Amino acid sequence: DGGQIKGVGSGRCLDVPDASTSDGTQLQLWDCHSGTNQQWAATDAGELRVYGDKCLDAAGTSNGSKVQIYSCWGGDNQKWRLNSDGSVVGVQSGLCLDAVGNGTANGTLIQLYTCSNGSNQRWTRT
Repeated sequence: DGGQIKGVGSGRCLDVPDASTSDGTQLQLWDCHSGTNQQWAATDAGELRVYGDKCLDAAGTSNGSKVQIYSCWGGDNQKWRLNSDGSVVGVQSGLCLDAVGNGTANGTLIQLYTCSNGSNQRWTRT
C-alpha cells in the first residue's frame, strides 16, 4: 500500500525528484500530493519502499551521507527504525533521516545526521 511521509518541521513530504526510478537518486522534500513518488510502504523487513521495488537507502554511515532510492537487497542501510517520537533511524548508521541544513523548502535534500530531536528529523504519517 504505502502513504505519505511528512516532515514535521517543513510540512512537506518525502519525495523522489521528478518521479525518477533511477538507483542513486537523492530524496527531497516536496509539497505533499498523491503521486506514486511520495507513497512509502513500511515492511516487516524494516524497509521503506517506493514504487513497490525501490528502497529508501543510506549511501553511507556518516553525517551528511546521502539518502537515496535503490534496488532492494536486504542490507542494513535499507532498514529503518520507525520510532514513536517521529525519528526514522537508519539501522546500519544509527543516524536520523534529516532534511539537509534544516531546510523546509521544496527541493531540500535528505541526508543522515546525528539524532538531535530536530523538527527536520521528525516524520509523520498523514
